[PDB]
Amino acid sequence: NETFEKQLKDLTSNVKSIQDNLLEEIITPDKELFKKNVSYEDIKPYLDRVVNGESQKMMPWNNKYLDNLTFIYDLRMQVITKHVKGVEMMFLFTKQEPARVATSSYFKSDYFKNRPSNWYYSYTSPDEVILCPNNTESLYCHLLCGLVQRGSIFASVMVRAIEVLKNSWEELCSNIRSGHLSNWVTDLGCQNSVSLVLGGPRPELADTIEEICNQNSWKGIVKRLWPNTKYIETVVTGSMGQYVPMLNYYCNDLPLVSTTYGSSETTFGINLDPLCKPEDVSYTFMPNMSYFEFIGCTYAGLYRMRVGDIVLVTGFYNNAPQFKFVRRENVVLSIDSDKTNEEDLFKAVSQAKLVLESSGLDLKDFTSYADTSTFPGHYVVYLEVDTKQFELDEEALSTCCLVMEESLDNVYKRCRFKDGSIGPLEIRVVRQGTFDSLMDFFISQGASTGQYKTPRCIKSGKALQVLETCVVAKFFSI
Ligand SMILES: Nc1ncnc2c1ncn2[C@@H]1O[C@H](COP(=O)(O)CP(=O)(O)OP(=O)(O)O)[C@@H](O)[C@H]1O
Ligand SMILES: [Mn+2]
Repeated sequence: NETFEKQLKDLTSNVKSIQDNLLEEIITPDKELFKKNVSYEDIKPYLDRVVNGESQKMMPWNNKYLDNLTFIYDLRMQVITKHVKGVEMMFLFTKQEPARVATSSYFKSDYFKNRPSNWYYSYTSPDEVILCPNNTESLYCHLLCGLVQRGSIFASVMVRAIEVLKNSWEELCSNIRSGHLSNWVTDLGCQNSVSLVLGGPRPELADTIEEICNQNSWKGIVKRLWPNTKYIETVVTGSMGQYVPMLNYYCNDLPLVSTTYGSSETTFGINLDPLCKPEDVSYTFMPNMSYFEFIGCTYAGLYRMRVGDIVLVTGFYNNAPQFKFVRRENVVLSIDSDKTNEEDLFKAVSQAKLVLESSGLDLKDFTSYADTSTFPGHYVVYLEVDTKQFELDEEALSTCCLVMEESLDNVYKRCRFKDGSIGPLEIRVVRQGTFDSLMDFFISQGASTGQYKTPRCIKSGKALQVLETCVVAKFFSI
């Protein structure tokens, strides 16, 4: 609207002045002297000092979601309201926690309950289902309410949300008839609210659902159940890019839209161009939460903190700069004097999936592990493949083994070829739904549901045998 456009204009130019005002509002409870004056691994001795007892520098936690997330949600609501019409069922999760937790700090906060409710903040899933500590029951509640409906934080969850429906349909069909939530749903909120949603039986929808679901092709399925949905909202940037092409098969190729970029430290900014395809999607940063200041180059509670993620400038309106996410620092694979990171992995798997694509297969998911047990220590990748023992092509993936190697840095290839520090790259083929079972492992181990993204390197190593157990075959380079 006029007000939204006006505000968006007021955010320009935010480069220095407004960011310095926010910096002053921060500091008080000039900027040159601060710059001449002013990581969590570094802050760990300093940050853990305030946790010294339970059952104090600053006041935890008024930061972030209070003054940040609601603003973002509303503004992006108005953005998609501007770029899309007719919009005037999302998957989010909370688990049992006095500590900062995921986006669940928002769901546990009164900014969520006192949230303005119009459309964007209105959902088909009962709010009791959202906060439900049982995410397995609450997911089924989301999918049942959806089955009756007439995106998420991360993309990695979305496919799983598609996965469950693949293994379960008719149970929902019996549930809508019974008017009761499934007997194995133990949550009071889920049970009650969902039973209320079901209410009277609806065989009319049940039969046509049964007719629609049985189709032999999974191509573009999710778009059929709710055609009126214009767009998907999930992060397709970063590692989550891995999940892009799979959706387009499962969907009608409706737009995949990444609205926001933020970390545990704070929320950074939002994407101002919904017209951006997943690869060019760019996050422009907000001045109010801004620190580290600002300006085609490579680059409250926290002052001059180092974020720990890598971004590049995708361009600008010249009023404010735009940024696309590339890689994250923390994840790295190494043997001797060789650092291989997220974007090198993505490079290699991009080189690899083009080989699989020619053989009549594809790649559902991947992750990595380095084996230091035996010399030479070699790079190991775990692949889960889909056809759109049984059907094994020795050549395709043994080609995929090599095609990843020369895609990586010559550093690796120095320790690989000539000097023998590392041996031939190994690919492990895992059976169906292995990565599904693997994410089930993490959640139960104290990992957020539901904040979930698939790690591309495994240090655990308690999760390692889970992939090992499911390996169908192994293939090597050279
Ligand atoms: N849209 C996006 N694209 C790419 N990366 C993102 C992103 N949004 C958030 N992130 C990254 O993901 C992190 C948010 O949660 P986490 O991934 O669990 C932090 P982490 O340090 O990678 O976890 P770890 O230290 O346990 O491995 C932020 O550090 C941020 O760098
Ligand atoms: Mn990360």
